[PDB]
Formats: sequence, structure tokens, C-alpha cells
Amino acid sequence: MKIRSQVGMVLNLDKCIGCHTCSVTCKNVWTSREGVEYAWFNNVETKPGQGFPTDWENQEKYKGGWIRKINGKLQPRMGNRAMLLGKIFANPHLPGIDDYYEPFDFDYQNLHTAPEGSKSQPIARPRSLITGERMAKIEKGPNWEDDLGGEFDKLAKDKNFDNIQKAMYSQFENTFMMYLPRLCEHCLNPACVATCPSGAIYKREEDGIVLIDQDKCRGWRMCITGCPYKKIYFNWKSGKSEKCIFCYPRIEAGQPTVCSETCVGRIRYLGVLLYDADAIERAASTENEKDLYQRQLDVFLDPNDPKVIEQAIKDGIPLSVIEAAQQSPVYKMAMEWKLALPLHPEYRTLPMVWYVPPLSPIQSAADAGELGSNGILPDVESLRIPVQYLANLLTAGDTKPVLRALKRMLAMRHYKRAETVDGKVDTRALEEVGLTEAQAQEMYRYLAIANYEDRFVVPSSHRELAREAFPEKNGCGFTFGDGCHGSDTKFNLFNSRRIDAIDVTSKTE
Amino acid sequence: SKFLDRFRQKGETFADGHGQLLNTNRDWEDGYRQRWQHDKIVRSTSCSWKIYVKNGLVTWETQQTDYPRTRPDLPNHEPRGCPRGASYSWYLYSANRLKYPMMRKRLMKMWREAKALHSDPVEAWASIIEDADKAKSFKQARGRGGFVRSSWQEVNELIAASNVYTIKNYGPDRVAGFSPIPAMSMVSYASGARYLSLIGGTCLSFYDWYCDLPPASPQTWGEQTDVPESADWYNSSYIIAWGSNVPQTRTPDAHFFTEVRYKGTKTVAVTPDYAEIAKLCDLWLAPKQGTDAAMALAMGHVMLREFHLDNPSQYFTDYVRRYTDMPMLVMLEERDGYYAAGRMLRAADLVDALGQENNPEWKTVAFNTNGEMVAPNGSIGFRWGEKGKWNLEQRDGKTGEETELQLSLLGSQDEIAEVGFPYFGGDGTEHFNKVELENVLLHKLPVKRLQLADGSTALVTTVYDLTLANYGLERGLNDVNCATSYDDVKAYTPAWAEQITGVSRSQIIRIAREFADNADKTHGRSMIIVGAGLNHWYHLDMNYRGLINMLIFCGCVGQSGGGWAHYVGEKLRPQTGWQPLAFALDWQRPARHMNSTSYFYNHSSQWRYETVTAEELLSPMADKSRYTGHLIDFNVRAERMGWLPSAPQLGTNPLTIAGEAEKAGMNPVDYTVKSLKEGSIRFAAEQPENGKNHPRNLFIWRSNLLGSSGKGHEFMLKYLLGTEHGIQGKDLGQQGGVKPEEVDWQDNGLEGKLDLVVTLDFRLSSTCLYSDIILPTATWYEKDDMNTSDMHPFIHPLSAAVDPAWEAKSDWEIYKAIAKKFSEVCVGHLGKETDIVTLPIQHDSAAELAQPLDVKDWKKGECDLIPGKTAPHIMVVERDYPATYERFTSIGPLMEKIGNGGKGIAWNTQSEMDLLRKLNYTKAEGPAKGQPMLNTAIDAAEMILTLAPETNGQVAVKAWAALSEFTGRDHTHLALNKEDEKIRFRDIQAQPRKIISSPTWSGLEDEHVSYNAGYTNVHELIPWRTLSGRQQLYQDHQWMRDFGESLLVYRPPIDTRSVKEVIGQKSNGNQEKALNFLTPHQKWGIHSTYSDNLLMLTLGRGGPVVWLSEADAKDLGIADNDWIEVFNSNGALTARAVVSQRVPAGMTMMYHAQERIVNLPGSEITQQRGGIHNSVTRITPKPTHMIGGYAHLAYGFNYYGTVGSNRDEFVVVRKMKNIDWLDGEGNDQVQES
Amino acid sequence: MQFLNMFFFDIYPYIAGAVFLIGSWLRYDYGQYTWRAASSQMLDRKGMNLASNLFHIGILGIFVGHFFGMLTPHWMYEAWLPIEVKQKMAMFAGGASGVLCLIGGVLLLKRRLFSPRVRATTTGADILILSLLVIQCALGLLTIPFSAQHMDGSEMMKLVGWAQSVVTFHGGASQHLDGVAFIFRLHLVLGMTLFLLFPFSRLIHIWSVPVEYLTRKYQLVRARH
Ligand code: HEM
Ligand SMILES: Nc1nc2c(ncn2[C@@H]2O[C@H](COP(=O)(O)OP(=O)(O)O)[C@@H](O)[C@H]2O)c(=O)[nH]1
Ligand code: SF4
Repeated sequence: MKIRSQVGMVLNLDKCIGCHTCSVTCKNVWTSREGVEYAWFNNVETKPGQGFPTDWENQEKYKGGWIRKINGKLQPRMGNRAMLLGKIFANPHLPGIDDYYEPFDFDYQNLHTAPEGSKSQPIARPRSLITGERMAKIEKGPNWEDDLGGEFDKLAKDKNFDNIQKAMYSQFENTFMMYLPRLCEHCLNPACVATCPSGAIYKREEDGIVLIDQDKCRGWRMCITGCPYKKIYFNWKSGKSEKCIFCYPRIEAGQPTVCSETCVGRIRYLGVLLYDADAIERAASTENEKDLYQRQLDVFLDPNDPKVIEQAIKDGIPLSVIEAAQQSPVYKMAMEWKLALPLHPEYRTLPMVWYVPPLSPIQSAADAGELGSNGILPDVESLRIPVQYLANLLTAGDTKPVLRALKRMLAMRHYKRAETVDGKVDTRALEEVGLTEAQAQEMYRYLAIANYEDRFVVPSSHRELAREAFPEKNGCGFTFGDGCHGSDTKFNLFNSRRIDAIDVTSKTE
Repeated sequence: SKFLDRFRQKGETFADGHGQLLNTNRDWEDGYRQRWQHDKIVRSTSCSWKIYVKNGLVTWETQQTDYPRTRPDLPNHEPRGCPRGASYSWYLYSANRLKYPMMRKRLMKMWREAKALHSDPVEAWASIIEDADKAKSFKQARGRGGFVRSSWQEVNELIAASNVYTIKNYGPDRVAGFSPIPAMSMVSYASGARYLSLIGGTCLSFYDWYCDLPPASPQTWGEQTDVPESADWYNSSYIIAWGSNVPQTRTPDAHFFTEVRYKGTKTVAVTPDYAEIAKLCDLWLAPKQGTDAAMALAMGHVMLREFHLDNPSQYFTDYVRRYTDMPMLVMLEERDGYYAAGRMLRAADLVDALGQENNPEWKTVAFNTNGEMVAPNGSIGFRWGEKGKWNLEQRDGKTGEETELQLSLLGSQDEIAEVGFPYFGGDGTEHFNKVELENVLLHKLPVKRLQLADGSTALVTTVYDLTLANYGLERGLNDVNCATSYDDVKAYTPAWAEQITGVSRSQIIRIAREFADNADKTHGRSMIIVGAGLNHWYHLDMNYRGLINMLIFCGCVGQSGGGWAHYVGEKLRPQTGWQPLAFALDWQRPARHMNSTSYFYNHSSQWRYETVTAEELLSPMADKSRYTGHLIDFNVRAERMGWLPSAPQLGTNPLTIAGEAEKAGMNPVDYTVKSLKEGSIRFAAEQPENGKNHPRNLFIWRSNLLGSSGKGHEFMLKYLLGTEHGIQGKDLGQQGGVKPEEVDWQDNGLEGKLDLVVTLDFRLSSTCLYSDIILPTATWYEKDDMNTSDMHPFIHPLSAAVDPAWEAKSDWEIYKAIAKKFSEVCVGHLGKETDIVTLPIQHDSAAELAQPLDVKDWKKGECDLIPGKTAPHIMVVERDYPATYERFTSIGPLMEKIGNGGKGIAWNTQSEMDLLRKLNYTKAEGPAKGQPMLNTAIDAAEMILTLAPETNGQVAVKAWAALSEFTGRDHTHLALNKEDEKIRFRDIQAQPRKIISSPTWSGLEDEHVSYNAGYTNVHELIPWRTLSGRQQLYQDHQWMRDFGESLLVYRPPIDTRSVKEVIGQKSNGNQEKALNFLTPHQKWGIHSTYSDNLLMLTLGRGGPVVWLSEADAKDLGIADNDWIEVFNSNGALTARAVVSQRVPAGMTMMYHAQERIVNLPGSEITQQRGGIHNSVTRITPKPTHMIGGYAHLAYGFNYYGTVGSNRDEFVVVRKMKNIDWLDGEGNDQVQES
Repeated sequence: MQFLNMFFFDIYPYIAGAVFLIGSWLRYDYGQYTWRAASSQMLDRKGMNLASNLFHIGILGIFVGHFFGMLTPHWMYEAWLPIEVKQKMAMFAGGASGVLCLIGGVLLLKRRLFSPRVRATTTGADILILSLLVIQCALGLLTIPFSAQHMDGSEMMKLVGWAQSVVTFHGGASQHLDGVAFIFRLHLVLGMTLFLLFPFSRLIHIWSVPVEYLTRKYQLVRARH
């Protein structure tokens, strides 16, 4: 029983407007450099579709995530240590640049320097950012399928359509689309870590953020295949891989991530989760994938249980981290209300970025309809987005927890209408899904009103603990290049000393 | 040593040896921390963004989340923002950034060679422009490269030289500037406008031009636009998003819509395609595009039936009684066996004139519940000429006593007359369904006979009865045209609309029923968000009136959480504090405002290709031979009748008119009228090609006019610029059609009219590309300015995060310098001149009560030319040309002398000025000595803030006081508890400030109620600036009744006949096909801005693209991303296809503004560079939008006038074959099959 | 000639060995961000599977042979592994590895130079380094027909003698080469030159062979540091 904390994220898909603001803000800050210009740590995808990279969800082709052997043990679908080591001179599964899109730019300067007397109006044509050559035609982008852009037969190739008769959805009246914004999951049992030969990828103990150490990474490029969400991007220029860093620089001080603070749809929730690190393998190795979701929930710990508080303390969790853990919106949605679900729990990584499924217009039916158990509002059975589709995406094929979520979302709508239109207290809907008046009220508070202070509850990473903040405060930033950062042994070949350090030791003890 | 570290650290394992805690170095993490850290943050932007500077450069931006929080029971605004907004930072040092003033080489060569022969710049300009081979040698260079680096010193001089030369020979109104949406940057827009206003140049409009202006609004409420704020959406329990792609186009506010769904609110999306908006609703109805009025009619029908007749609603009934013109009495005209509804009955028509001696002919009449006839309060007549009677208290305007108007005559009529109503549901093209009934539908209306004050007898009935009649409600009089059941196919039944729209009748019924039930239950909390989906069709008025009637029948307007929510391109709230700065009304009155659609229709000569004839738009009950001519003829008439503005106004330099009058021994005013009658002086409009009645100098800033908003791009390029174009059809001349009967014709139209086109921008846009001079302006991150919005009540700033880079300058500094140079270069050419300025009859002014009973053309001798009544005013404006720069940079005296005001009221603002003198300091000496200064943008902003009621609680109270006179009701309480409030530019810099409630608007800034349009009308009984003073369902103006729009009626999309003459004419070998060409606002830009931004381009498809349904795409052999060509009579465009299922067969969408500078290959139809979306559209004005001098239908800059509708358009689509870039690169392609 | 003889085989090897060692260390302590294999696979997967595997598996056979071949003393299985048996093993086993390497090497070089994406993003050292190894491998194979003339191992005995003198710091190591065919001299010089150019190229990935991975725990967590 080793309790550890992490700030997880819950995205409410019901409110996502598919604007991409999140993707841009991240790109401006973290990935505008040459080498990672095609990488989108946060990218939104329209579904049905094959996503970015193309068909990333197809683990039979890309070999991501884990598999559970017959002996019950866990093994990267890429292969065991030797199998993986043997694919090093050429990762046979590695996704190629074209799988993303060839990053392009346009020749704007032609608009300015076009010489006098041009036969035709000057123009700015596309150009490869990889070769610098003229591109005859832009044939792909990172958000190319945006808003059902592309023939249905192409889009329906979407892996989540497996086991569903998709013929009916190609019909106009049955059209449906939703948005899937995604970043790195910052898993509890991450596959990338297990698939990096040099040991350069690690999970931070204090906040559970997973990072690729830019000093130690050797560019063995195996991790890319190991990540089933394909959220690690090879930086073609530096030779090392980079990934979403969960904005740790801000998180460390108790701020939201850029893609969270800038979400226009006010759909992202940041809250602490306390997990037993000792149960990771046991939960992730459960025999039936339809049990991974539940088994993960069991790995989370009740921040209000004193038994957990004391173990947390005992285990080094800062008081404030424990405090915020008890006011965590992420906990309320994944644990109490059961509205948040994991993304592809079947990859056995124990993902930490969850989603609330979206509602949708009721399906097309013969007559204009009849009042359901929810009156003029929809019944979960009438929603047009096929529940099995959602289940393939969030619950390993199990429609039960998906319906529960949707049904409760709708229940709240029914209880609130009775209250604000009829002025009556009606809990028929609530009683049917097993919710209390209080819980629906709290659901409304967080989901509907979503005050900034309720959407984001991020504690400090306490960088003062186990280190020496004082000399850092005083000398951090002066990047004159003292050649001594990054190593514990003081001795160095250039005969120098750390600028943010004290080398004249006290003699008064 | 990192090498020595290896030889050293493994802590405990966990998860049964599945894991290992390592105690190892993590200093490498500083790397990403060092990227995040920045030099500081600055607030700028309708969303406050934090600008992050780092290494002394702007590196990125994020949303400010410190807006003042809203009531606890409402979600807050933070963070707002959008994807376009988040990418702005890119522009600053991008490869498309304009760094220096640029000039066309050919023009620079002739300019320097001229200056060497003419020491005086004006003469040097005169030498080039007056030479036909010189003029044309650089006009043809337009859009064909050649830009060279120039200097501020050079361009400023050339510009002023050209401006002086043009004002001096042709006149000030031959100089113009186009700038849009001022709310985006009040001062940036005001800069060019102030300079143009001072020198007498014309200031073109934009709201009507973009077709963002909903004519139905001025029609029904006599207000251009006022709507509830997005926060208010949260107080609605039933919402319909009709033709409004909210999440994509109203991104920062969408959350109020997705969040209110959790409060129990039901939502419905009405779109022909599965739009992003559908994704967030409870129901999706997909009518055939352009057939919405129908559906709205059937819903209104069901409502009237079930909520007004079968089971009457206490709330809806009282509401329509006290707030609409339904009880008002309409006169019936006589016909061949039936009657037609005529003008409304005016108190005048009655013998005693109902006691009303002041404007009796402008007062409406109804019947109280005692059968007595009365002229109730609020009618427009009581607005001017008298006091305390322009309110909405249900009182007898004669005895000042509480009465009660009755709605239906039925049950007390003298007889049952039969009235004819026009029906167009049977006309239309082949692409839309039609229901055949009768061009005229006869209904049995309960009437009554009255004895007119002139002996004659006449029949009357109410707007109310006339309405139920027009909707098809059987009321007992056994009418063969009314409905027996919703299933009965009649004049606007659910079954009827199911055939037109394709939406099951059961749906029309269910929703109509829920919508109304909710409004009854909550007392008006049903709202309808509507956008360009409906407002960009030729018959936008019908779509909006359809939506409006449903809302009025359910008493939703004026109720928090209910109403008509129109959102498009924003809202400059502190108006009256900005109008004087932007149009220099503090120095001279008035300025030259112009409605741009008529302007371009005329000068880009798009009228010479007209295919639409007014005839085919007349009511079947109208004197066809009493409405003849080209649509442009109606405009010329409207202009000389004082209805619409003119530009250029007169066919003779207006600066020389004063001098000629003095030699005539009469004043300029009377001398002009004499001449106008005698034919001495003519309206320039009558002869737009004579050679002196066309604009010569055009300024464009904060716009991409020639590459975006410019409808009829090829016509614009041919006649306004004089370059090659892709127009495909022949003109009226070449075809043989009939010439207008008010305009000179000429087989070979005048080309290249614009002598000098100056564009201000920070990016080399499509407009810049076809310019003569590009002025490098500053981005929104390098200048100070202000912003307001329709979506919320916050006023925030734009701040320079850093100084404009390279040689950029703020729009303010740019016009300041041009003004300074104009002031010296004009010495010896223009001094203190006198200018004759025509001015159309203004709305919200006593003159709006011009022609009360009919229409009289003074040029037809039907009446006397009376400026201000049957013609525009003829004003005298003195201009101190050498004093321009000084006037530009100082606050005029007129504010102190004449005061300040708007929307009909006026107050004293002397105290404000004294305050300004203190914050802006004053002139040491010179022509404007002692006056407050206007040197910097801050000064100007403080002028707007200190002068506006919305931002100054002291001017706010003075305002309500002024209005209080008119109503007789105290309104000052609306501002009293905020009177000490004063918004300072530096204050909004630290935190966005909510504004003060003002009479300029009808919603309120309050802590218990949201800002909801019409709330002051319904709750403070303030009248709607309309004929009856109430919400006008009945349009009784001649032109409206004769064009079939007295009451709303379904109108099929029009035929632009732009396809059959060109289809197949230039086959490339691939199948061709006609498709409805819709251009809704896009997702990777705002209009044209961002359409060159790499972030947006990478998130979209990489350049211009058009969406086609799967069937249409396969029928044409088009695969996703294939190069295709869309073209018709007007021109052609090249792009790539986006094949998708969510696009209904039959239509095509090329999302609005993807412009002409990125990824466009040569067209196979014009052998030129492919065109843009507007290369296939063309202006086609509608008469009903030209009406003036009639209460709510009187003019107003951006308030009324012809609109740029274009959804009705059809194009030919086909896959491309040869893809040649025309750049000599040798990198061309060929698509097979 | 005798001057060039003592420079290249008595002095130069110590310059390249000194630069190789201290240069690797200094770049590991001050160039961590530059310590990578620099994969180009993603930019162009064509023929990379075949080509890279051929090259690496061949090059590794060489290294193993070269290593045990010349750094293993004689008295160690002087009976079971006499110098002439070692020559037969290297001529055939090491020679087959040579062909694989050379083919993969060449295919990779064809690629680096003519596949637009790899060529546009390549560095000069990537070309110089890949070219020297291809040349060095071809040289190595051309030495086989010469050694085929001394099946008694006399040639190998000379070279091995030289190598062992060098790595144990015994002067006069070049004497062991008296008589040896010139071809061998070129291979030895061009080979040592790769140790010199080593720390300034991508070859540093070699130090990073991920052997610790075969016994590491799957999950890694770094504590507060
Ligand atoms: C400084 C480093 C090197 C030294 C001292 C060296 C030395 C030798 C010697 C002495 C032989 C002939 C074997 C005998 O009969 O004794 C040989 C052969 C060969 N070498 Fe090298 N070599 C070096 C580096 C390399 C490299 C980097 C490559 C790969 C490109 C290579 C590829 C070969 C091949 C293919 C053969 C022939 C087959 C064999 O004997 O295994 N050598 N080398
Ligand atoms: N009901 C209705 N919806 C339309 C029509 N034309 C387009 N739409 C849809 O409604 C949206 C409105 O268009 P757009 O110009 O983007 O509007 P905006 O959101 O007001 O800026 C489009 O994106 C379409 O999905 C129409 O004629 N009727
Ligand atoms: S910013 Fe928020 S609403 Fe917009 S796409 Fe990203 S997650 Fe969805």
C-alpha cells in the first residue's frame, strides 16, 4: 500500500464544441519548433474517423499498449524485452511521417516580391517543411477529417465501429458526429515507460506526470510504438521523442494546464486523485478487459477516509495535496457520480485522463414522438449516437457504465426543469438512476455553472520538499552555462561550480 | 559529471517488482520550465487575451479569466476566446507581415518623374492622372506584382496630393473610405473616418453591406439591432438555434448554450445540413435550405390556433394587446370583386381628428373594449411636436385616460368583406418544391364601415384579424381558403409546410406546441437564436418575420430568457460618445454617410448585368405599370426623395455651388433647389459614367473588401480597378435588355474609375495585392484601442504589448500623419470652403414623418421638391481645409455649443468637456486653442468614454432625463445608482468594466436581471420607434403593400439566371452540374482574417476548399480533395473538394472568406488565377429595402438600406482537368478522367 | 616511407585513441541533448527494415570477430583456437558479415543521398561517417583475397601483434607489420580514423547499447530530486 497523488483530468464531451482552441494554445507554447511542428500534444478529432495519426486506435497494426499472457503476466504488445530489443535497428511498426501529414508552409513572400508585369496574379503555394521543396498539393493535415470531412466508407473505418452494423449510419437522417479532444493520458501503468530501452521515460512520484528526459533519451524510438494512444511524437530534428508534459511548469505552482485554462467550452476538470501504487499490476492484469475500468476505480483512494489520510501523510503526501484531493472535481465525477470514464481502458495502461460521454439529438423516428420518462427531454434510449460506439471507446465494449452516465446526465436535466419551469420538486428521474437531490444539485453546480475555482483544483507540487529552494530562488535563471547542472557528483572537467549553489560550506556546523 | 553519475540510487520497488522508484537527477526538467517563463503579460484583444512577451518578443497568448463574475446563478464568461484568436500571435513576425509602406513600381516611376517636373505635388499628380496612358499603365499593373519599398514621407505626400487634386476638381465626395465593424476597434475605425468626414469624403457602411443587418428589425421595431446578451440565454427554458451555427460562429459564448441544457432547457437545431450546432441539441430538423419562412408560418399558425383561439392565454393575449399593432385599424381599398388591405387608418382620416391636432396623420387608431374609436399613446405622431404622450400606457391619446384596445372585430362587425392576400408558395425554381393554390387567396374578414372626415365611406379591419386570415385560421365565417385541420393543405398549415420544407408536419406541430407552452408557463422565456443561415437569402425579411411572429405570439420579446437573438458579424455600445469622434461631428455637421450596397451596385456597375426585374417581385394586386424601370431606377428615385443617401451626391463639384449662388443673388440652399428643379444641378446617380460622377480615391482599412466582403468580385475588378477579370456573361447592352429609365446607358462602360486605392494592413491581403499603396499598420498587440460587444456588457482595451515592429503605425497615427500632410499640401488649393451637402431624411429625427399617406416623386411633378420632406435636406458645411490636421487632433467646439446626443434625444455635455480638457490637456494656440486634445489613441478613447452615457453615469442620467420628456415617465432611476461611475481607459486596463444602462439601448445593466432586448419597452413602457409605436406586424407603406410584404408571406428563393447561359459553354470533358452555392461563415478564420494564418491553414484543409455532398460528388466523378471549379455568369473560382455526408444533396458550401492569396491554381474557364467565393456572386438589391421618410422606415447609417444577400445563388460545379499554376515554375498537373 | 610508417602505426593510433576517449567523455558531460541515434526512419520507411538490419547485423558480426579476433591472446586456447583457425573463421564468418554490412551500408547510403526527405534533413557528418564505413567495409572485404594467400596465418599474426602492442602500450608496435600487404595498412589507418571522428559523429549511439533493459523492472518512477 503505497499511496501517491496525481492531478487527473476529466473532459466533459457533452460540452465540447470542437473548436480546437486547446490544440492551438498548446502548439504555440510547446511545439512550434522545427522537428515537432507536425506534433500536436493536444489534438481534437471528429468521430467517426480514423484520427491522428491515422488509425492510431488499431492496436493490431500499431502494436500499442499491453497484453495479458495466458500465465496472467503483463507484456507490452510490442514484445518482451528481447523481442523489443530485436526490433531496434528498424522498428517494424513505427508510424511514418505520412501517417500524420507532411508539415507544410506557403510562399507568402511571393505575394510581396512578385516582379512587375507578371502574366497572372501572384500566389503563395505550399512547400514541404521537411524538404523545402514545392508541394504540388496539400494531401493531408492533422485535423483532416474535421466535421465528417470524407466519404463515410473511409470514416467508418473507425476502429470503434467494430461489432456494430454501420450501414444505417451512412444515411443522411442518421448522421451523427462528436469530438474527441486528446492529450497524453499520463497513465498509472504506462506502456511507453516499459518500452523505452534506455530508461529515459519516467513517471514523477509527486504528481504522476510522465516525462521523456531530454538528456537521457537516446532516440531508440520504440516508445512511440509502445504508446497505444500514439501521444509521443518523434522530433525528427533533435532525434529524441517529445510528448505532452502536462504543463508541469504551471501545475507545479498550482495552476491549470494551458489546454485546460484555455478551453472555451469550459469542459476540462483538473483534480487530484490518490492511488495505491502497489495495486497497479494487479488491476492492470485483470483477466477480463471489461473489468479494467472497475479495477482501476478500486485503485483510487477516498480522500476523506482518515485511514487514507494517515497513510498518505505517512507516505509523504503534502497536507495541501491531501486537502485539494478532498475537493477534487475529478474524484466526484469518476468516483461518486460515475459520469467520467476512461479512454480505452482495454490497453491496460490505467489512464488518468477521463471523459464524460456526450448526449446527442434523439434519433430519427417515424412520428414526432411521445413524452418519455423524461417528458419533453430525451430518454437515454432515444439518443442517436450509438451507445455501443461510445462503449467501444470508453468501456471496452460494455454499454452499462456508458448508459449509466448518459442516463444520469439526462436525469439531472429532468430534475432541474421541474424546478425551474414548473417550480415543482420531481425526483422520479433521479430515483430511477439512483441519485439523490443533493448529488444532482452538486452535479449541476460543477457541470452547468462550472466556476473557475470548481473546474480547477490544482495544488502546488511543493518543489521546496527534499531539495533546497533558497539557493535556487537566488540563482536560478542565470543561464550563463556553468556546465554543472544535471549531475549529482560535484566534480566536473571544466573546473566550475553551480551558479544556483553555495560552495563555501558553513564551518559553524 | 554526468558520466561519473552512472557509477552511482535504486530506491524501493513497488507493485510486486513491476515497478522501481529511482532516486535520480531531474535537473533536465528546467528545459521546459525555461520555455514557459516570460518577460511579462499585457491585456489586449471581443475577448481579453493575455499577451506574453519573452526575449522582448511576443511569443504567445492565452485568455484572460478576470471578467467580473456574473450573478451566482449564472455561469461566468471566463475564459471566452476562440481558435482564430489563439493564433493571432503568428502574424507579428510571419512571412506575410507588411513592414514598409509599399507602392506599385509603375506608379512610383511616374511619380518621381513627375515631381521632377512639378515642384508642387498636386500638379505632379494632375500630370499623371490626366494622361490616359499613364493612368492606365498603373491601373493595369494592379494585382500583377510590382510592389516596391517606399517611405512614409513619399506615400503620405502622394496620397494628400491625390486627395487635394480630387476634392478640388471633382469634389470631396469623390474621395471615400470603407471600414467595417467599429466595435472591434472604435478608435482604429474612427481614425480614417474622422479624416474623411472633415474633408467631406464619403464614409461607406458595412452592416447592410455584409447582409448582417436584419431589415425585419427596423421594420418591426425601428431599431437596426439590439439583442439579449449570451448570459441571458441561460434564463431561457426553451431554445431554437435557427440558421445559427453557434459553436462554430459564436464560440466564446456557446457554453451558455451547452450549460443551460443542464438546467432543464430543451434545445432544437434547425439546419439543412448536420451542422456543429446539431451536435449540441435535443432535436435536429433539416428543412430544405431557404424554405424556412414556411416552417415558421406553420408553427405560428399552430400557436395562434391552440394558444390564441382554442384556449386563449391570459399572458399572450394581454401581451399582444398592449405591445403590438394588432388592434390598430387597417383601411381596405377596393378592387374587382374583392378588397386589398391599404394603409393604416390615421387619426386624421376621422372627422374630429380624434382631437389630435398635432401630427394627426401620423397617429394610428384602434377600438377600445367599449366599441369606441381611439387614438392610443405611443404612436410616432406623439414623438415630436408635443410631449409626455410617447409611451406605452394603454391610454386614450385624446382624453389621457386608461382604456383597453380590442383585437378582433368579429362578433361586432357590420359585414363580411372579402380581402385578397398574395401567395407565392407556388412560384420558384426547379430545385425547390411548390404548392399551387392561387396567386391571390380570398379570405372572409369581419369588417366595419366608417365615415371619413371627407364624406367618403370606407371599410376597416384590424391587423389582428388580417393576420389570423393570412395564417389560414378558420374562424367561423366558413372560408374555403382557411384550414379544417393541420392536415388540410392550405395557406400555412403544417401539412402545407411539410411539402415545401420536407419537415414532417408532426414535428412542426410538436415543437410549435412545446415552444408556446413553455412561453405561457414561464411568461415569455422562449428564445430563438438566429443567424446568417436565414439572414443571407434575398427574402431574409420573410425568414425573420416568420421567427419574430412566433416570438410575439408567445410574448417572448422584452422578457429575460426570451426573444429574438440575432448574432452575426458586433455592437458599439457607447455610441453617442463615439459618433462625434468618428465623424467629426464635434467640428462640423453633418458628414457624408453612405449605404455601401447601392454604392457598389452603381460604381462597380453590377446593375449593368442585372437579371432580376422588379416586376417579378410585385404583389399580384399591384398596378404593374406604376412600378417600372431597372432596380437601379428605384434607387435613384429613393435618393432624390430623401430616402437613401447619395455618393457622389451631385453631378457638379459641391464646393463650387456656393460660389455660383452668390452670383445668382440667392443663397446656396435655395439656389440648389432651383437648379435641381431646372435641371441645372443633377443627382450624380442619374449619370454614373459621365466621367465626373464616380469615386476616384478609395481608402480601405480593417477590411479586405477586394477579396472577401466584396460581393461581385470580378465586376469590382473590372470597373472599379480596371484590371483583367473573369466575368462570363454579357451585359444588358450586349444582350439587348431594357435600359433603366433614370440612368444613362453606354455600350462600353467606364472602367478603372478608382484613381488611387490605399490599403492599410499588417498582412499582405488580397485587397493589398490589388492596391496602389500598402500602408503598414500595427497589429492588435501593438496599439491602444477599445472594444464592446452584443454578447456581453464588458468594455475592454487593446494595448500595445510592444511598439509596432519595423515601420508599422497604428491606424490612428497613420491618418494623423496623412491629415498633417494634407494640411500643408492643400495650401493654395483649398482654403476655407463652403460645401453643399445633401442629407437623407433621418430616422429618430422629427423629419422622419415626411410622407404619411403615399409616395410622391417631385421629379414627376407629383409634389414640390421640399428638402427634408420629399427630398433630402440641403445643408451648408464650412470646411477649413488648411486647419484639418489641427481639427483632427482636437475636440471640436460643437459639443459645447450645440451639445451631444442620439436615438432622438439630446443633452448638454459641457461638464464632460471640462473634464476632458483636464485629462487630455489643451491646445497651446492655433485654430483650436484651448480645446481638449486628441493626439494619441488614449485621448480619443477617453473622449469616447467621458462622452458616452454607457460609460459615464453623469451623461447617463442627463440622457434618461432627456428621454423622460418624450415619455412623461421617469427613467432616470435606471442610472441614478451608478451616477458617480466613470470608466477610464486605464481602469479597463486592469479589469474589464460593465457598462451603464442607457436609452441608446433597450436591455439593462442590472444585478437581478440580464440584458434583454426590448426590456425597457415592455417594462418602462417606452415605445418602439415605429409608426404605431408598438411591434409592427403590419407594414402599411405603399412600396411594402405593393411588393406583397404588408404581412409576411412565404417567398421561394429567387432565380439569378446565372447558370443556364454559361453551363456547357467551355467544356473541359468532365460532367458539370448546377448546385445551390451557400457560403456560411467558416471555422478557420473570421471573415477573411486568419485565412492566411498557417495555424488555421494546418487545422483546416490547407487552403481554399468547398464542401459537396457524397452523391453530388460521385455523380461528378469528384474524390475527396480533388481540384474542382465552381463558376457561373459572374465569374469562376478554383478550390479543392471536401466530400461529406453531412452536406445534403443539392447544396454546396464554400465557407466564407478563404480569399485569393494562398493555394489557388489557374482556372480553366478564365485562363487567369482562380477566383474567390465572391467571383460568383453579384449585388441584386431589393426595393423594400430602399424605403425612406417613413417613421421606422427612414434612413440611418447602418440602420437601413439595400443588403448584400447571396444565398439564392447557384453555380456550376465540375472536376478540374489541367492544374496550371501560371507561375512559370513548370510544376503543373493533370487530373485524370 | 619509414616516417609515414611510424606516424600511422606508432603515433596516430594513440592520437585517435586519446581523442576518442576524452572526446566521448566531454561530449557526454556537455552534450547530452546531442547524444542520440538520430533516426530518419519516420521520414522514409522504404527499404529501412531490410537495409538497416543488414547493415547493423553485419557490422555487429564484424565487431565481435574483430574484438575476439585481435584482442584475445594466443596462449588462450592456443590448441583449440590456433591463429590459422581464427583466420578461417574470420575469412568466412566475418566475411559473410562483411557482405551483409556492405549491402545494407550501400542501400542506406543510396537512401541518405537520394531520398529527398532524408537528404534534406541530413547533416554532413552523417554522410561522411556512413561513407567511410562503406569504404572501410569494402576495404575489409578486399583484404580477404590477400589473406587467402597466407592460410598459415602469418598475415593475421602480424596484424594481431600490432594491435596487441598498441592496446598494451608497447612501443615499436609497427614492426609487427613489416611485410604485411599494403591493403591491410589502409584498412588499419582508415579504421583508426573512425575512432578519431567517432565522438564528433552519430557513432556515439554505440556506447548507449540498451543492455540494462533486458533485466530492468517495467515501470520507473523518479522521486523528488
Ligand atoms: C581500427 C579498427 C579496425 C582494425 C584494426 C581492423 C583490422 C582488420 C584486420 C587485421 C582484418 C583482416 C583479418 C586477418 O586476417 O587478420 C580486417 C578485416 C575486415 N574488417 Fe576490419 N578492422 C577495423 C575496423 C573495421 C570496420 C569499422 C569495419 C566495418 C566497416 C571492418 C570490416 C572488416 C571486414 C568486412 C573484414 C574482412 C573479413 C574479416 O577478417 O572479418 N573493419 N580488419
Ligand atoms: N435553417 C437554416 N439553416 C441554414 C441555412 N443555410 C445554412 N444553414 C445552416 O446554419 C448555419 C448558419 O450559417 P452561417 O453563415 O455560418 O451563420 P452564422 O452562424 O449566423 O454566422 C450554417 O453553418 C448551416 O449549417 C438555411 O437556409 N436555413
Ligand atoms: S477548447 Fe475545449 S471545447 Fe474547444 S475543442 Fe478543445 S476541449 Fe473542445
